[PDB]
Amino acid sequence: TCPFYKKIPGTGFTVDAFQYGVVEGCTAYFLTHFHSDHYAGLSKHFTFPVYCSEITGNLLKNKLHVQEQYIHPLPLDTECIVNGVKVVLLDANHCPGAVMILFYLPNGTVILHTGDFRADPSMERSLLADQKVHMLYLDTTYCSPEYTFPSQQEVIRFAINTAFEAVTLNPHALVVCGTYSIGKEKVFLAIADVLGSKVGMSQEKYKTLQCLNIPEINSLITTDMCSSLVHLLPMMQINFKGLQSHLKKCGGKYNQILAFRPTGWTHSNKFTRIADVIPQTKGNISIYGIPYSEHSSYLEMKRFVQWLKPQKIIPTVNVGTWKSRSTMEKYFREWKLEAGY
Ligand code: NI
Repeated sequence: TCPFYKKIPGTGFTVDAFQYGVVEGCTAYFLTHFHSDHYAGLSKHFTFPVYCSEITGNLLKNKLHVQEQYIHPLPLDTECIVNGVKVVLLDANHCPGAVMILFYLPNGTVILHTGDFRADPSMERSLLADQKVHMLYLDTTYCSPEYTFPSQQEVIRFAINTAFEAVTLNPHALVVCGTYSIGKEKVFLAIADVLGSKVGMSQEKYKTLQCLNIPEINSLITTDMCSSLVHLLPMMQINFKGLQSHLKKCGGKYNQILAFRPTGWTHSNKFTRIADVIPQTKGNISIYGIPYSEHSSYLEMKRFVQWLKPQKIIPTVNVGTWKSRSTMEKYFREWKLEAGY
């Protein structure tokens, strides 16, 4: 059974609700982004209207085989009428094709559903500037002040400089980057660009990347691993065993691996500055965990909500424990008393 925080009152709509069978009264299912916790349940047999971005629709058709007749892609930043209700899709600053959804209810209520997002001051000049929001359905993934991490631009600066130094010292070093979903593509694209290389990967991963509308993609990626000195592998293989195994397959071309594991937040963020980060090393293999987040930090979240001044907040993450729910409600009341709304 579909939980309440995935239903949109006064409409036939649900958000990210595909794992519950047929939802009673649902005339249109919205999908905010192509991540498995959110699409859980969709397949080629799905027969109801799905509303999403163009990029998410490309992935539904090619990776999950959903039939074309049930995919309804909408442009961003554009007022659209769906089943007699005005909606707008906005860029969520999460993974490629991820959106927030503005719903203008027939009774005059305005609701914002963030999906998953990384809040940014640029959002304060989207179509959100214009008007009041009565209800915010909020991505609360890192809603506590201990969750700190650097900007994505600082993290990429660190990765490019680390890779370029290593390979200039040793031209026979291979660079490997881990992946398990869409998102974080800048990590491996920025490294391959500084090294003058295409990125090499499996046929399955190449197919996924070909759905993303990235400009000049055919100039940046390949399935010919022998032509590339930046390889992608599943995240599960980014360990000394899996990396040793990979290096054997490379035909004596390389004598060293430098690997990157993009993570979200980890507890070493509570102590160690990005500049000071060091790898784990075994012999000729080194592995860097880098904190490249596609979710809001606590401070980014707080800024966005204090700017928006919503009348009511419904969290969509960390909702399963009483202790989590109580902590989140305390910070929402602080924010409101501090800013005066
Ligand atoms: Ni996500």
